[PDB]
Amino acid sequence: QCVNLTTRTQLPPAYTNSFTRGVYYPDKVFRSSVLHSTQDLFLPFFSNVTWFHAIHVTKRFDNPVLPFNDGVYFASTEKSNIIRGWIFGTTLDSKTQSLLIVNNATNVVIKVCEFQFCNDPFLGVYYHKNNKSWMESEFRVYSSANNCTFEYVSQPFLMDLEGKQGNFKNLREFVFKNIDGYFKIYSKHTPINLVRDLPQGFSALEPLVDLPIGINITRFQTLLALHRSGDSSSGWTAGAAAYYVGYLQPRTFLLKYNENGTITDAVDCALDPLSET
Amino acid sequence: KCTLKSFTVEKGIYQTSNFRVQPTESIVRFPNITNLCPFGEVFNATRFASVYAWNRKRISNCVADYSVLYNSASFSTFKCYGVSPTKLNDLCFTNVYADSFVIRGDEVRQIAPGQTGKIADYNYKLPDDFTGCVIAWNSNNLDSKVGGNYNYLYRLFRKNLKPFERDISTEIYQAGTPCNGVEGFNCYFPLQSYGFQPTNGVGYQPYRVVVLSFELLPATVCGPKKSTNLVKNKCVNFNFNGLTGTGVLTESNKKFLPFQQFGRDIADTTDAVRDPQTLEILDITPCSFGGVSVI
Amino acid sequence: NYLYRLFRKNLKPFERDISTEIYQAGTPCNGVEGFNCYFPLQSYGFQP
Ligand SMILES: *[C@@H]1O[C@H](CO)[C@@H](O[C@@H]2O[C@H](CO)[C@@H](O)[C@H](O)[C@H]2NC(C)=O)[C@H](O)[C@H]1NC(C)=O
Ligand SMILES: *[C@@H]1O[C@H](CO)[C@@H](O[C@@H]2O[C@H](CO)[C@@H](O)[C@H](O)[C@H]2NC(C)=O)[C@H](O)[C@H]1NC(C)=O
Ligand SMILES: *[C@@H]1O[C@H](CO)[C@@H](O[C@@H]2O[C@H](CO)[C@@H](O)[C@H](O)[C@H]2NC(C)=O)[C@H](O)[C@H]1NC(C)=O
Ligand SMILES: *[C@@H]1O[C@H](CO)[C@@H](O)[C@H](O)[C@H]1NC(C)=O
Ligand SMILES: *[C@@H]1O[C@H](CO)[C@@H](O)[C@H](O)[C@H]1NC(C)=O
Ligand SMILES: *[C@@H]1O[C@H](CO)[C@@H](O)[C@H](O)[C@H]1NC(C)=O
Ligand SMILES: *[C@@H]1O[C@H](CO)[C@@H](O)[C@H](O)[C@H]1NC(C)=O
Ligand SMILES: *[C@@H]1O[C@H](CO)[C@@H](O)[C@H](O)[C@H]1NC(C)=O
Ligand SMILES: *[C@@H]1O[C@H](CO)[C@@H](O)[C@H](O)[C@H]1NC(C)=O
Repeated sequence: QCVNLTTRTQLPPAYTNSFTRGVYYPDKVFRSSVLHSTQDLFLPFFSNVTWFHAIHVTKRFDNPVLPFNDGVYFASTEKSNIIRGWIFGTTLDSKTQSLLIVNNATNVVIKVCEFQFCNDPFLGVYYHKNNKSWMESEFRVYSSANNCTFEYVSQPFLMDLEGKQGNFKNLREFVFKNIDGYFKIYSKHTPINLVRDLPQGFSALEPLVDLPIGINITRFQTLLALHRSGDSSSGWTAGAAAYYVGYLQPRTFLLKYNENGTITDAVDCALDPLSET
Repeated sequence: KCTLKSFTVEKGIYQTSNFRVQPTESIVRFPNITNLCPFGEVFNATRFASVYAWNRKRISNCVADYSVLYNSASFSTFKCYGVSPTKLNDLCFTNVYADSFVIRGDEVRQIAPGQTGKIADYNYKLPDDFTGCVIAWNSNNLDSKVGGNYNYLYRLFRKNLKPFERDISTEIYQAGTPCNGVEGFNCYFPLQSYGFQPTNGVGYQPYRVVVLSFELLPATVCGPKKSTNLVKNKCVNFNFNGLTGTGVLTESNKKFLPFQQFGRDIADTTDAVRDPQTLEILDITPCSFGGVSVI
Repeated sequence: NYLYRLFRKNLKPFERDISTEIYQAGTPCNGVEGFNCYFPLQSYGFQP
């Protein structure tokens, strides 16, 4: 059973600037101290990206609708792991196969399966004042599933779940693509010391997984977590976090491979005449 | 002399042919085989359901091996339609459907596509274009009990079943004054039991039957992809993860990233490869070759 | 009356293979019909 959460102020969408981000390894080929020009789905340098907030201060809870054209770059600026997972699909109401990725308090679940997805799916972590402990208590994402084709659960572990105070100190960059029936996820993590921005510099994302799913994805959504300790739809705290979403398109990039074999710099081929030269 | 196409040769040096070292001891290297679907769960299962409620299982995302099943020789019948008992190892399909049940001796013939019969029409109808295999083995010591094993049931009365159709709703069948859902005249029971006895002969003894069907439309489950040993310091024809080449493999000081398999030199030529079995990096260099001049 | 070879390990162009020795698919049966070996010939069964 899921209930739509109320008490969410409406604010116009905010878009910010991405500076040389959303670059990943095109393939698994090892190259040393060379220049490689490759044409593939990529994110433009110095582009516009959708910025969504989560701050208590309204509570700025953002889990809106987002299309999935050809691939999505998802950056998460966090300090206490508020954002939990992602959902991919077309109809989102059990009449079409959908992919679900959730990193709950103990395991990681990747499940391709038919969900009756709620309009407002979320996680909920309860904070105890009698004893200092943060634990996941609520998971309102899907109702039921009859057919369920792909299952993957990682080994059990433990996560912090505590809400720290201060500026953001973690960045998690992800790239999701769906080509030839294969769902490719590239990932990287970075330590940062900013309060609100999309950090500059160069960061090449290493591939994480290539799942043989073979479904059609034209629509994707995010899943965050809230803190509880009001009513079932008013008594919730968001927790500071932010995430930026960008859309990839077929572009040509010139990558530089150093002696270590990692991508250290890249240039867009259609940004400015200098980079084209 | 043949090169110049003349019987006299002037003083000098002439390029005739090119000496090349033929590759020897060709090797194929594929990743470790450590993911097999539970075929034993389908076969070695302690109990099987009725033929009208046959157990259905999905098979995908493994490294399957059908050679052990064929070479087991414990199955009385192994009939494959659309495929052969051999050559099945190196074929990939998107998914596999396994249907498990128990039948009698004469019922073996009826479990086949294009074959008529009461059971083939009311219990389990195979499609005309069925592709897959059927494996039947005797279970006189497991599915037969003294006094009669009546646990296995088959539909007897029915008005036709589509291929791969499951019908759990088997309400009382009316043969024509209607009895209104009550046992009586003009309406008999739809189900009937087998009653396997130890005394029953080969024509009535129980038989566990599993039907495997392969459906393809990316492939998820493939064959064992057997590999060979690794040899160095020789001109070798190598096959690393589908990448086929010729040359000598040597120890390399290059350090590959964990997600990178093979390396390419300038101008997109393979220079080093990492073998998936032990994650070892080997430099590939073409074996000795070059022109041969006659002085 | 008309028969065709069904089991064989390939033929080059324009050859005749009158020998129909039993074909081994992989424990060998040693020239006896049984497991891991099937008849190499099959009939057509033409009907009106
Ligand atoms: C959240 O809101 C949506 C729409 O704002 C609700 O969706 C409705 O669900 C009922 C029953 O499930 C349907 O009869 C309506 O047709 C739906 N409306 C629309 C516009 O699709 C949803 O039920 C709400 N969630 C709750 C109340 O928990
Ligand atoms: C990124 O997208 C935004 C909105 O999709 C662009 O901003 C819009 O620019 C047009 C004119 O080009 C204005 O009419 C709109 O009012 C702007 N949107 C808003 C919300 O003000 C923006 O130009 C795009 N590119 C960059 C680099 O930001
Ligand atoms: C996080 O998700 C995992 C996987 O969905 C949960 O692990 C399962 O928990 C149920 C309930 O006890 C068990 O029946 C399953 O066997 C578990 N699957 C495993 C271990 O692979 C886990 O419980 C979830 N964590 C929390 C805090 O709810
Ligand atoms: C102590 O914390 C745990 C969570 O780890 C909670 O389940 C328990 O209720 C707490 N103790 C009391 C007395 O509330
Ligand atoms: C599940 O798969 C079957 C396959 O035939 C399909 O008919 C059915 O609509 C799917 N969904 C459910 C809820 O059964
Ligand atoms: C995806 O869409 C194509 C459109 O041609 C269709 O053929 C295919 O069956 C669809 N796949 C799924 C999983 O819906
Ligand atoms: C590779 O990276 C290391 C640091 O991890 C560095 O010391 C070295 O110079 C780099 N280049 C090599 C080993 O060729
Ligand atoms: C059943 O289990 C035994 C022992 O585990 C194994 O040797 C046999 O191959 C299994 N059956 C099949 C059909 O593989
Ligand atoms: C592959 O399997 C062999 C045999 O157990 C083992 O020695 C080797 O470490 C394995 N390699 C990998 C990468 O798992």
